[PDB]
Amino acid sequence: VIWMTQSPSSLSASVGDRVTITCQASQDIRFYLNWYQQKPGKAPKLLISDASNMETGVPSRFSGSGSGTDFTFTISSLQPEDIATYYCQQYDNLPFTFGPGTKV
Amino acid sequence: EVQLVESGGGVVQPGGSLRLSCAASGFTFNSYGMHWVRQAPGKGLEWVAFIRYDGGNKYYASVKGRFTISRDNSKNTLYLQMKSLRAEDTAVYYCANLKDSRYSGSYYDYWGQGTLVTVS
Amino acid sequence: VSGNYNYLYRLFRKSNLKPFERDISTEIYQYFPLR
Repeated sequence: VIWMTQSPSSLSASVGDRVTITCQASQDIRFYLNWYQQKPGKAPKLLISDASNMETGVPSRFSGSGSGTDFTFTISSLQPEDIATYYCQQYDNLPFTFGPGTKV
Repeated sequence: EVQLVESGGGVVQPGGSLRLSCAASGFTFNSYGMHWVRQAPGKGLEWVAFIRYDGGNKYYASVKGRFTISRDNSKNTLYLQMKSLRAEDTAVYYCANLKDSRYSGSYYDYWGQGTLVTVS
Repeated sequence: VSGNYNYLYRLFRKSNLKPFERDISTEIYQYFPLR
């Protein structure tokens, strides 16, 4: 079992600010990390796959990078539509796990 | 359009059992593996179980020994049989097809709406 | 004489290996897996 953690657990930012979320794996996961965004009352939406690949339809303001145990998710410029809980998920091995979730 | 529809939720007593189902349409259900994920009020996303496309190999999370995952590819339906339910199992249960380059090979990410299960 | 620390082995893992399987993961064991 791989344990996942995220930091900060919650952050305060305004529109136009740069937002960064750190995901850390208790185990080396190379580039097998997914990033999800969840709005209240809705199922999670995938934004980034394989650590740094953007999903089709995802705004260019979203990005991410990293490998091994330390991964970063970034919003180059926070929009009013970007208020959600962000999760990282590893699929290097089973069982799959999600992080605690970061509140933006 | 691609849809995943959960049903079979409701309220049960501790020690009881409940069978959930997810009807799939709009995609080649029988070529993909499937996952169950649950989320309790106030908490994050918790992975529960995974089954391969052929209904052969099965994997489980906290639920191993109590929950069983199965599927019927002739009906495009995914099932989760939960026995010996506890208060801690209160959650919204989702069926999903998670993008996975290592095991299932899915190139697309799909989620249902979720069904609420209460144990009390 | 000072000790050769270049060679490492795995001490911790959540499961046993399958025939001719290789694992170079750094998973923390519920510990740093290599010594």
